[PDB]
Amino acid sequence: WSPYQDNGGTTAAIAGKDFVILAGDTRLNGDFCLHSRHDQSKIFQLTPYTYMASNGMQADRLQLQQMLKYRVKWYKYNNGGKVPSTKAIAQLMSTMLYHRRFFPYYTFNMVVGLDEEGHGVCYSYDAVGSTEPFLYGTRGSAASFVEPLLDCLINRQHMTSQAPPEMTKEETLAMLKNAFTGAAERDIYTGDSVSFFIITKDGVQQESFELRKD
Amino acid sequence: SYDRAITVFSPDGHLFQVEYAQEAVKKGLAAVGVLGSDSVVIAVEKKSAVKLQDSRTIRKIYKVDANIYLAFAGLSADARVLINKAQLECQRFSLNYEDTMDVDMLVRYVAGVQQKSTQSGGSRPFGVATVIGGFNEDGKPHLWKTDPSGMCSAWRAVAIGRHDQTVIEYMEKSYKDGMSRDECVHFAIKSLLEVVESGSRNIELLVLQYKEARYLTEEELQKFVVEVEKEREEEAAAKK
Amino acid sequence: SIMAYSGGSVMAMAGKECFVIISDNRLGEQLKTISTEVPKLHVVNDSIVYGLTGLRTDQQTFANKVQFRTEMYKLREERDITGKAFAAMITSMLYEARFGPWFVEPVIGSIDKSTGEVYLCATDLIGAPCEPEDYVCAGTAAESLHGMCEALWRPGMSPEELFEIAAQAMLSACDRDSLSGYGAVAMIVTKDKVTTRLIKGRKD
Amino acid sequence: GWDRYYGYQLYSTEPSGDYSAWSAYAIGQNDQVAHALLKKDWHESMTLEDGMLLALRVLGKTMDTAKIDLDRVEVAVMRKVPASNIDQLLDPFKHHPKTTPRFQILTRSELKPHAERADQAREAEEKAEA
Amino acid sequence: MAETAIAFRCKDYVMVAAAGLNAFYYIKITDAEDKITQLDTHQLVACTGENGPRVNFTEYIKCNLALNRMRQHGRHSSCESTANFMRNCLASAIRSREGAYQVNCLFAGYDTPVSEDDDGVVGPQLFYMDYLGTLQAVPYGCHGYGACFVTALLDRLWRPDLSQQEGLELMQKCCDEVKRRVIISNSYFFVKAVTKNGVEVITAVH
Amino acid sequence: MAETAIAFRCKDYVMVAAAGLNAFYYIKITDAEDKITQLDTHQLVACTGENGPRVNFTEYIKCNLALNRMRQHGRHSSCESTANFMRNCLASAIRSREGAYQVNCLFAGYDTPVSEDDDGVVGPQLFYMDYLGTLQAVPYGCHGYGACFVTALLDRLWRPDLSQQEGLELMQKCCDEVKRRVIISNSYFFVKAVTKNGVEVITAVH
Amino acid sequence: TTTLAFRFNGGIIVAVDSRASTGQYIASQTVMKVLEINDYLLGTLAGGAADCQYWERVLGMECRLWELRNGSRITVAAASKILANITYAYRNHGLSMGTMVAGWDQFGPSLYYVDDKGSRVKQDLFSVGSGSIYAYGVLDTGYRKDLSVEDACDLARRSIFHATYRDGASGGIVTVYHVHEKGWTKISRDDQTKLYHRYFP
Amino acid sequence: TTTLAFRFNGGIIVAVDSRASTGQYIASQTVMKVLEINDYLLGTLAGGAADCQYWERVLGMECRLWELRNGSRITVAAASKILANITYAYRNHGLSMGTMVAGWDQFGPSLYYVDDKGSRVKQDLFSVGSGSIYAYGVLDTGYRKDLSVEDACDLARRSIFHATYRDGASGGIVTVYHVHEKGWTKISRDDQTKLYHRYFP
Ligand SMILES: Cc1nc(C)c(C(=O)Nc2ccc(F)c(-c3nc4ncc(-c5ncccc5C)cn4n3)c2)o1
Ligand SMILES: Cc1nc(C)c(C(=O)Nc2ccc(F)c(-c3nc4ncc(-c5ncccc5C)cn4n3)c2)o1
Ligand SMILES: *[B]([O])([O])[C]([C][C]([C])[C])[N]C(=O)[C]([C]C1=[C][C]=[C][C]=[C]1)[N]C(=O)C1=[C]N=[C][C]=N1
Ligand SMILES: *[B]([O])([O])[C]([C][C]([C])[C])[N]C(=O)[C]([C]C1=[C][C]=[C][C]=[C]1)[N]C(=O)C1=[C]N=[C][C]=N1
Repeated sequence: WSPYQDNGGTTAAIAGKDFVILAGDTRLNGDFCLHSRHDQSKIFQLTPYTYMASNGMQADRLQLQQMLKYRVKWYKYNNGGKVPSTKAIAQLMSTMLYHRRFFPYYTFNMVVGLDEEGHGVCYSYDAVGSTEPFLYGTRGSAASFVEPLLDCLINRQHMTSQAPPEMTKEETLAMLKNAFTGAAERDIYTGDSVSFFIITKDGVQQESFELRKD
Repeated sequence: SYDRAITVFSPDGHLFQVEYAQEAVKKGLAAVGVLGSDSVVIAVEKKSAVKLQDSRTIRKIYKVDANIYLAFAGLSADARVLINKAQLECQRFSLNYEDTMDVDMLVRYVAGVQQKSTQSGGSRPFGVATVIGGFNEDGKPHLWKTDPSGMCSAWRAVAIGRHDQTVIEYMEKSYKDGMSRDECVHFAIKSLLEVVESGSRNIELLVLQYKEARYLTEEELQKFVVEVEKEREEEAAAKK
Repeated sequence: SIMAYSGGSVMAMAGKECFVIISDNRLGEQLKTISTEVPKLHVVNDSIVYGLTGLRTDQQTFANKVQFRTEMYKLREERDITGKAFAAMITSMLYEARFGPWFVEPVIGSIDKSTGEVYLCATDLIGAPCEPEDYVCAGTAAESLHGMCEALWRPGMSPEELFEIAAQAMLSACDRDSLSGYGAVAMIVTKDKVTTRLIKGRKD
Repeated sequence: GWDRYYGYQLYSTEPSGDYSAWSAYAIGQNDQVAHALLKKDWHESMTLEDGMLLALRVLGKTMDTAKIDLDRVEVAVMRKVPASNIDQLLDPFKHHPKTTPRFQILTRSELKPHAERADQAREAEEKAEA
Repeated sequence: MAETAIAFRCKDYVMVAAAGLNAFYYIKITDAEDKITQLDTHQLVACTGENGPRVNFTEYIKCNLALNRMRQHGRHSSCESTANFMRNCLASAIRSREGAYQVNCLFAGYDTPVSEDDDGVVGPQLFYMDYLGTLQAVPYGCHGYGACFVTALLDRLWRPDLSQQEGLELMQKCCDEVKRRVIISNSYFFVKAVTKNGVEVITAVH
Repeated sequence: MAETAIAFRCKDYVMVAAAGLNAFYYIKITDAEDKITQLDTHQLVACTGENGPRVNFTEYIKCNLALNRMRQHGRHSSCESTANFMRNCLASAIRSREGAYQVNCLFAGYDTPVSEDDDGVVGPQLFYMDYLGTLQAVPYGCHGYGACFVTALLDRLWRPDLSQQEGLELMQKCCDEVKRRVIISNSYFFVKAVTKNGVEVITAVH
Repeated sequence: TTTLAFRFNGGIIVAVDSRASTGQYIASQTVMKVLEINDYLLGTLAGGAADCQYWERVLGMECRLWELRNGSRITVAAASKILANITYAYRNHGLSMGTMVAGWDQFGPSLYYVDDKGSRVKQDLFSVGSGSIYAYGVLDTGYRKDLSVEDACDLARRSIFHATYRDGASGGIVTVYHVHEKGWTKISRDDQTKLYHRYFP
Repeated sequence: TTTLAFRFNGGIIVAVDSRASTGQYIASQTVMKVLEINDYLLGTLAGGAADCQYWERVLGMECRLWELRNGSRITVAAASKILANITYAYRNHGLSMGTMVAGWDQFGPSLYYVDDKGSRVKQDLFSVGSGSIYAYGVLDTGYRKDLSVEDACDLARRSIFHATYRDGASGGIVTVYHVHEKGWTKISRDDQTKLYHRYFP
């Protein structure tokens, strides 16, 4: 018996000027079977402006989502109802991944939220909490498909051409569908349906999208 | 274990076990220290010339650090336990920080131990008051004073022990700021023989300089007492 | 192995009204000589002399705990420790640390001052008591000493002729062992006197 | 006891944690009396036979007894004897000192030559009283 | 073991020498790092090993000798009392949680009479030690890779009646042999000496 | 790997340098052993490795170049034909009974026109090799522990138009860096050079 | 990682890359490998990414608590001894971190170096990381104590570059700092690919 | 086993011990560490006792068959190359032997050394075995090329002795040979215990 197990799936996020698009496919799978196709336990809401979006092991995912859930509640009780920012949550994430360094979580995390200025910033983590603010991020089994793809079309590097204007919410969303329709073709542990979260200052809207079932 | 609350409050907001620990210091031997420009002197009472005491001369002012020395007043058994906590703290400091300990750091530790015994179960306060003097790594002479309540404060001329207020109100109207070395030893003698009897074998004075500490012997102390004894005759002649 | 790290062999024989004890002079680290003038014997009183072999770090640490316990025995009980009480004392010390065991093998020789009975004892590293009436031996050359001591011993020996057998048994066994040698230091002891002799050996 | 740091030492111990070094001291009944009698005659360059005769003579003063009795007096001396248990052969690189200190307690055969010198010294200061 | 320590005692001095090399698996960090820690005014120790346990063992030994001089009114303890305090820290660490100190050291000192009643040792002291807790008083001791080159050199040339200059040119032969056969580049050797007037840092032999 | 080989080619010469250290696990056997084998009058190879396979590989290569000059009437083959014959012996030995050669080598040479119909290479040749059978023509190649110290040194200072003296003082900087950072004592470096007049043993840089 | 730093007549210059690779995959390219401890200290990063960012944030907490209690700045001889006692305490716990501290205390400059095993050394010239062996040969050739401020910034920026060019675990954006008596200033911040067409046009 | 041989102005002096130990038990004390190959060559033995005595008996057969076919003596450069090609052929077969060949051919002397892995080196000064590291430091201190015949016999007998005194795997009876132009002569054969009361009376 081994107490670690990879449950597939991928999560990707692209942050804009006053928004973040956050996505993650709904597909749970085990040893060689397919457990489910409708797991919503991959992206978790902490505050109305900051989400966490983790994947890897499904059992240690649900435990990390709850300990993150109540450290926000002790923050809210001890500060007079003040909701924590993205920078406060993502440093809370970076410490708790190191407090369990010798029996760690088999999760790979992304804290996704808005700034105090309103701009969206995504963070990424290893298994022990190496953080960095960055404009996008892709974790999971299909990370090596999508993270070079997001390098080629967001940074606009190695292309002798002038810069396009700033990406809207719609042109970011239609871009991010081209990655999950690309990861459903070439990765066997990825893709039944991907759920898009659009975090704006006037609440969050939620969409769904269909991928290949095989 | 036994941890019943001993140091409690009075119906007038006083701590009885602290006010009664200060009374044990007011019967202790008087110790006077003044602050100069390049030197620190501290003089203690050194109970008597017992003639039965050992010919090996016993120091009253104890060494705590290389540059920080300490003199106390109160119960001599409580003060020995207090200093072996402070002598253990200097070797905790230069094992975790690779530095010589400042004078203001050691006094905040000893005052932290005095206050910690005033808020424990089964513990009475320490019945000692200390005068701590020493230099930093950059010169800067210092002189400190802790009470049994645990309050640290740095002074320009300090006196503890029996007749606490008697010396301090005397040497706040005769203190000259920025003395030399020979003026400090002369000023510590004339403040200490105000309280102790006129004997010459019951003063133990010490001069602190930078990386050089010199205890005064028998015959060197005879030179400074006579210069004080001839001047206090002039001070009485100035009154009449 | 850890037991043959430092080198050194200690043995003892029993005579009529006397016993001998003899160690070598070598200290080492598995092939190389660290010192050439180091005995392994220890004397606690005028009746008991014991020798330690094994790991030299444990040869000094255990002998400090023995001297801590032998001198505390003389303060509590107003008397010198006897041979049967000393051998049963450090038998118990090697059994308390049975899972973290000391790497010593004490070779105890003792005698009664008033009666004249010799008492030999050689425990293992885990404290196994064993009292032969003829001889005891421990160390790296211990397998060579059971041949030398058993083919040369007889029960009725004088103190002068028991030394001659124990000395030729130590040296002939250390000429076949490459972790023991460099002379030998012996100690014959009767009811009346203690004589300590240093013996010529090969400097190889 | 003797150490190599300051030689022969003598200490008191109070039931409060306080101690003090001394050259002569008294604890028990009439310790305030026996301090003054030791203060009247103690000098630096004093031998052990002059110190043991000082020790027995002040002991008879407090319990007001001429002809000091040996059944009611216990003595013990702390001096250095020549070292006998030196074993240079099993310790080749260890140095042994020449003389070692030995705490001992005198018997009745050892204290009778010293108790008959303290009453005579009391008798020597008795013929010159009037 | 890559760095050697060489020490020999004579009639009125103890020479020590320790190569000041510090490396990172093949990369020379330093060439002049002092590895002979001055414990007391008449005592020093030449520890070898990696730089992790070597500082943390010597600072624990040095601050406890100084603490035992604070609590004992500035009375300097003997060299055997310091050496037996050292191997107590080696022997209690091989049976502990944190593990054994990987330090090999040579203790050196000179015994002076602290008072007129002291009739102890007058001569010099030199103690071989180990990482396990072995302690041995020895005429000369050596650690490192080049130890076996120079221990048999001191079998040939060491004499108990060597002078300050004759033992100074012996240590120069001790340093030139390690430069000749050992593949590890030991170029600067930090020669110090303990005499009746304290320690002294010899500039000539390097 | 304990011994370094440094080689760089320029407009009309190829410098080589190989430390002449031979050791037995920490004991310096030699300090002057020639490790740059003169294969032909215009070709040489600077092999590194232990002394077992290093002689037996170079003697097999050298005696077969000489045999191919016996059977072909003294006609000297090109430097690429020798280098491709060498890596055939490395690559066929990693899949054999006796095992792989543990030799790392730098081939060097100068191409001269053997007749009037030869219109091949005129310039110098320098080939990096490996123990597996990797072959790469390179502007400068380095082996050993100190290779990474000096390959980034030649990233800084090497120029294609260096002269005989300017590349001679560059190789002196190459030898002084290995003495400065590598713990392995490389003191004598055997600098040779291949020019249009054959090989030459440079005495100055050591 | 190819962090280096050296000490000269005029202060201390710290120079890093910005690349974090988890083997043969490059995780990131904008990693800050200098955690400024406060406005007069610096700390560097090599080895494990989480082991460095945790304990130099612990080190930045013990330096701030020093100034609150004692009212004065912490020295660098006390700052590394905090980091070395932490590191030696966890030497059997498999940590991987190699960090330099650099700062201007009241005794001038000092450039220390702490292992993951409790070592602390005091020199004027270091280069740490997997590609540091490339950064020594170009730095030891051109180092001298009395360099100017501009030439030592040029020697540091050029010595990072020749190791980023050769090591697979090094590269990105070369960041050069300068520790003078008033604190530290970020000198330059430039890409390694842009820096290739300056040094070899 | 401690075994050395050196080259000087006057020939080659070979000096050995005579001890064979199986770990901590000493098997024998009269082992001839020098196998004379013929009346102008020598060969020493170190490492495995059977691996040396076999292949230096094979080497003594290939040197005798050389003289039968070619009518002349074999050189030392051909004699070691026979032993080195044998040794390199069995480098994966776990052999343990380290041997020096020494002799006077028509080109003066030459002193070689063959591993168990196929190496062959040409120097003037060797010391092989487990206790060789003790025999270097007393020999490198007192070696020079123009020693006399008696002093170089004294330096070899004294350098073996300080290795037998310190190493547990070396000892016995120090055997000193001398290779001059007419062949070899057994100089001395003396016990190590008798040799202690000569050098330290
Ligand atoms: C004074 C001094 N002189 C030198 C030469 C040094 C030094 O090098 N000290 C040092 C200490 C601890 C470390 F942990 C490291 C260190 N740095 C690294 N950088 C990158 C990778 C790595 N990265 C990606 C993939 C794979 C690997 C192996 C690994 N390490 N390990 C370096 O110190
Ligand atoms: C040019 C040169 N420089 C040096 C320093 C050498 C050298 O040392 N070459 C060498 C080669 C092959 C060997 F096999 C040996 C060799 N000698 C030995 N003697 C004794 C024991 C032994 N004995 C008893 C018990 C246990 C052991 C391990 C083992 N060995 N192994 C030595 O060559
Ligand atoms: B430098 O290259 O060492 C750099 C270190 C810096 C960010 C503190 N990063 C890395 O290369 C390390 C390599 C490594 C060393 C030791 C163990 C494991 C990895 N990479 C990371 O730590 C890493 C891995 N994945 C994500 C983020 N960081
Ligand atoms: B000397 O110690 O190297 C000696 C030289 C030999 C020519 C007599 N060798 C031995 O003593 C070896 C030691 C050894 C080395 C390597 C592997 C195993 C053993 N011993 C023997 O070969 C041996 C075994 N049994 C009897 C006699 N000799």
